[PDB]
Amino acid sequence: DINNIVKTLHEWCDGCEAVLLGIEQQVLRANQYKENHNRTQQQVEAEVTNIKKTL
Amino acid sequence: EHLIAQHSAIKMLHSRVKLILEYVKASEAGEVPFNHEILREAYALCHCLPVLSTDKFKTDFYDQCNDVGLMAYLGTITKTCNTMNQFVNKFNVLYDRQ
Amino acid sequence: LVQCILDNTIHGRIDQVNQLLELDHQKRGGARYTALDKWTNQLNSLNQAVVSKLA
Amino acid sequence: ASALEQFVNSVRQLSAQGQMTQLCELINKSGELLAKNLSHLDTVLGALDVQEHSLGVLAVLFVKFSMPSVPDFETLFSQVQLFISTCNGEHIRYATDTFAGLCHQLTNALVERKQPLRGIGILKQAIDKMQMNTNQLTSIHADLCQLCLLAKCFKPALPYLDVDMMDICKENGAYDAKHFLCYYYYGGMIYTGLKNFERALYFYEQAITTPAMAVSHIMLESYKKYILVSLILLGKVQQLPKYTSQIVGRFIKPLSNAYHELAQVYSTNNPSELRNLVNKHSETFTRDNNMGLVKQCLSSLYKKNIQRLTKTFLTLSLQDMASRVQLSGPQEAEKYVLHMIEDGEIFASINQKDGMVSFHDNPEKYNNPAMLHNIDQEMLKCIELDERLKAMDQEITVNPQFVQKSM
Amino acid sequence: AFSFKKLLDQCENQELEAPGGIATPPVYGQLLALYLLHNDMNNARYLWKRIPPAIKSANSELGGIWSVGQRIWQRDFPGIYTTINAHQWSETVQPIMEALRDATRRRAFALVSQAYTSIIADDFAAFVGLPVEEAVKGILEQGWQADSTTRMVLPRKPIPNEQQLARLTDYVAFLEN
Amino acid sequence: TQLILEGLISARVDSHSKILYARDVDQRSTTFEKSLLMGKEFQRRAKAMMLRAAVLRNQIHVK
Repeated sequence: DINNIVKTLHEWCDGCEAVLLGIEQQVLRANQYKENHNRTQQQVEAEVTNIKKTL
Repeated sequence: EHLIAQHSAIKMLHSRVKLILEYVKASEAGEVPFNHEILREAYALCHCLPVLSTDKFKTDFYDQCNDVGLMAYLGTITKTCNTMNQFVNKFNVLYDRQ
Repeated sequence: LVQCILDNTIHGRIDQVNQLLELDHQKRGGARYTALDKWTNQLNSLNQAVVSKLA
Repeated sequence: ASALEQFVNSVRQLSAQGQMTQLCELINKSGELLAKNLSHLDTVLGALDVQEHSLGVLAVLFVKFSMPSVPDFETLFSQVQLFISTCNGEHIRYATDTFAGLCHQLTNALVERKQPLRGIGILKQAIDKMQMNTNQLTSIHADLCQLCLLAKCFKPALPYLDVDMMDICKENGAYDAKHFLCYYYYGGMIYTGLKNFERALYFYEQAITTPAMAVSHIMLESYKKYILVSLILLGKVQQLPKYTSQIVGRFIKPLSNAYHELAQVYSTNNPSELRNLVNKHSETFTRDNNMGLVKQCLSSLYKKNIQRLTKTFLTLSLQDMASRVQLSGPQEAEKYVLHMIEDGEIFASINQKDGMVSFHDNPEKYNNPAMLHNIDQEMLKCIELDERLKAMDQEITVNPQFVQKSM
Repeated sequence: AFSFKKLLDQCENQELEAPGGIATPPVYGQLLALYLLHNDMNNARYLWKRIPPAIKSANSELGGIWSVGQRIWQRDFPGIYTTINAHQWSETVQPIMEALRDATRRRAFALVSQAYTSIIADDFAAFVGLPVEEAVKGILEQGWQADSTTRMVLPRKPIPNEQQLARLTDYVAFLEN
Repeated sequence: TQLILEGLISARVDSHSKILYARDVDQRSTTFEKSLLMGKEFQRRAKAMMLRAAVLRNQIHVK
């Protein structure tokens, strides 16, 4: 059963690594969403400043 | 920050698992052929890794998920209706009078 | 038994067909989902009325 | 014909030299030469090329349709199909008024000849070419739904009707609200024929809330159809909102008195009395092009009575069920329950051994992944809703008036 | 089923793209049969009203399919099966007609199981379009209960982690801004 | 039966054995059902308001 123990430990390690990679992908997605929100905010600010310069 | 905290916790557990696996491999190669109660309990815990849930536990988990998901839907509805109220207030100034 | 239940001293009812006294164990631990539902419905009708009046 | 040749040469020069706006204003110019001179436009068609040369041809095509001397429709329809297939309408969005009138004349000719089956496909192509996004509603949609209704072919509309189009096209100021009124009335009828009473009622409600200084027959019939669907689906007339409309509301209610009378007896909940009223007002509902809706109202009343029995009974016999809802026998009640269970309206069970029907509550304990998936789908719809609302709010912020008030 | 839906969509597109405005009789026959398969009675009824009487007179098979559709609307299963197996269906209609016959069996089988806690053997036999006796062994092998004395039949009524994570990330992204 | 139709008895009639069984519906199931109905109505009203905004912005009205 040493082989079975090694297989179980390898499966646990692979699952942990997969969850870690998923968490990192969530990091990237959340950062991208924050960047998109910041881009929308800066676009709104630029539009407001352009209209202020127009008048 | 929330999932970074969970990431750190999972990293700690993964490091512990890596240490256990390395010890098992070393024992298979050299070290103590059988460290007695230690490898016994390690194998027992690896045999309790499946855990095995019953219909009731899965039902309760789905129940909590559905409840808090309905709460999330209510929160999204509140945010959407606030956005709608802001849009209506702006529209009533854009063209509408009174 | 009927007098005691009608006096709110007994939290249960009576099964006269089988000569049985069933008491409500009230183990659900709820009474908060009712408040959540009341809040949800009242404030959503409130929002609908506000939107209809403002539009 | 000399002027027409000059116009063709002018169109060719503006197209070959990259004069997008000059060609657009030339088409939008007087064009009296195209109006008075005819019998030479076929030569213009062959001589002129495709892409934006065909855009000038489209104006030439629109000129032909504007005259009662429209040429052989066999050759005309093939040329229209060739133009649509080889369409490069990168600038047709500027001349939306001409294209809208072309579709209206084509639809009127289709109704005159009673051949609305083929016009659905052509008008489907027409909407795709001119519209900017899938959330834009135009006048061609009203004619498209009319062709589907006359041809009794609701299959193509349902895809294009299941999308909410929150951007009306002014058609360069030529968009009359009659097209808007016709589209929702025709769209509601299409949904009604597909037993989609919820969307049909929604479309009828939107047509009701259209602000109008004058009441029209199309609006009047839309209100009447709204009552019929409300009686079928909800069992009662849904109250009109308070964002409302104009005198449309004021004038129609006295006018559509009979449908309110039908609703009043429907509220009394008596199929026998309701049937007697229908027989009394048979000719009153006959000018509807449909009498089945009244029969559907009666069936809905029977279904509503059966549904009300579930909320009050756990196990009821077929004989008692038939007596309560006034049926001819237990077999009819057995069939009615079976059909409603097939449609997914009732959760109950019948026991033929004892002649009993056992009603049951909702078997949904909200513990299955299906409810979670439905909630997540509604969540995605709500997030798309909020994104559209934020985009519209930003577009509002772009306006001059709010900035002037802010500055 | 999936191929039938694909065939229906192709036939639906051909009707819209009809050159002369009328489809070939095989297309109309396939369209009507496929509507009956999906129990889309409204579309089948409206298509039948759309078909000119010239095709109906020149193709008596089209009227036979409509007669079956009327039987399906009335939901008289013994009549439905009799009408299905009475008229000879061409090579383009025989396979889809049998699929409709199978669809009716499954529908009526589910209708009895859901609605009927108890049902007479003759009534169940009529509903499924089979004689009584082998219908009994068909449902006993289905794990149901049957009473021989009263001839009554007692039917027995019967998200991945990645998607969840994506939905929760969408929750947070929507509620963060 | 009349009292159940009017209310304030909260019961179901079992005409088979002629026994009146009281109704104790789960609060959560009804809450979820009416919350889903509320969400559907809110989506419908949002669509209605968006259409109203579209027709008002584009100046669409019967002359």
